[PDB]
Amino acid sequence: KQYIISEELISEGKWVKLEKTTYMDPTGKTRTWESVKRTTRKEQTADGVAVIPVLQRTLHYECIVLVKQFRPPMGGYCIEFPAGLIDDGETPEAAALRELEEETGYKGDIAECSPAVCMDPGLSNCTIHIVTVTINGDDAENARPKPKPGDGEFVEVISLPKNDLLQRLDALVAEEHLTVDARVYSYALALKHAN
Amino acid sequence: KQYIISEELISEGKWVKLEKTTYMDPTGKTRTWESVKRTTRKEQTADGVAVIPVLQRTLHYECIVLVKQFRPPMGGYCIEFPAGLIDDGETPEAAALRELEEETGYKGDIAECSPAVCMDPGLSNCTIHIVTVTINGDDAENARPKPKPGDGEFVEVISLPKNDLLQRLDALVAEEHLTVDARVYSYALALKHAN
Ligand SMILES: Nc1nc2c([nH]c(=O)n2[C@H]2C[C@H](O)[C@@H](COP(=O)(O)O)O2)c(=O)[nH]1
Repeated sequence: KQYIISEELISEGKWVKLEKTTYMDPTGKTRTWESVKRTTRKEQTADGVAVIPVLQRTLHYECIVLVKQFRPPMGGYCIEFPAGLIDDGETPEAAALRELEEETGYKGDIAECSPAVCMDPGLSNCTIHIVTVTINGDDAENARPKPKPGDGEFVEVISLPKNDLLQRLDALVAEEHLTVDARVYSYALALKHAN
Repeated sequence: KQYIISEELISEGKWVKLEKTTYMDPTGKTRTWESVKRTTRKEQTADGVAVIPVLQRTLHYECIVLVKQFRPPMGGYCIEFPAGLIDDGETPEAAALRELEEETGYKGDIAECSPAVCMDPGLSNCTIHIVTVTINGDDAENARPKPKPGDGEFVEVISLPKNDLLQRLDALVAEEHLTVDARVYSYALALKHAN
């Protein structure tokens, strides 16, 4: 019963545009709402992808591969799943494998892929696909993974034991100031609640 | 290794502002970045909270209480953890318990509270505390959960089985074509992987 009535541009930068959205609520009243959108958005399946890289070594605890990097908006360093934008004609799965190899050097196999999910529904219209990728750590291919970071992309790789993710995450945040990503934390939480 | 140089504003609204962030890469080079920030942010505290409500009845498997509501930026309906901003001087736990009762009618108890985690570090400085809250669904006090939403808040309540959260989520995303929050889904994936 609720729908977008109109969208008024407020401002716009190269990458992001700020705008005011008017919409109709159930009762029948008209309301506004300040939203954020990525200008670089085409008619695709989603904006980007987040990769959950599960490093699997025989006779070893599974590991989750995470990346650490400076985030200007945060004014500091954050711990996140490897992530990046999807290219034209590119499949979410294909983008996941590509992005994972760029940031960490690992070459994995698709495990599963989510439908498009919203990053922060109360702010932007940004969506991503969450792709679960397994990485054969015994495979010679993944022996000594070599990351090919983008020119201007400074990323550190961090593999944590899946069996103890949350606790290992706290150990870093306590070792130094550092912001864990909400999605990463949500994942680590569910690992404890499940069992 | 990397540090902020300046945060020069670009534009602003009543709730959200757009900024130009100047920083230094590890090589000493001055780079720039377009960052979004909520103007409604109180110091000494994160932007808001996300609540993970575990509904507990003796006759049923544990459920996770989610909320569906129209999100203007997404131009559609979203399924998220009950969430909201943290009032001044208020504690994340108190904000989480309040926000839960308002949107769902449930009276819960704190299980745990995460540190400040980022919502979308590549885009914004938005952070939240993920507060896990248990709900005794057998207590007569939670017999007929009667919500009390504020100004223009139209929220529908959806409790889904913990041991099959992801299956239910995917179903909803297809049928009603609405969107599931990235943090809700990440949590759902870990539950599935962990079982
Ligand atoms: N909002 C914003 N996004 C940017 C800027 N520069 C820039 O490369 N981006 C986008 C495209 C990059 O691939 C992406 C970096 O995020 P990831 O590393 O998660 O892909 O952000 C900028 O100045 N502002």
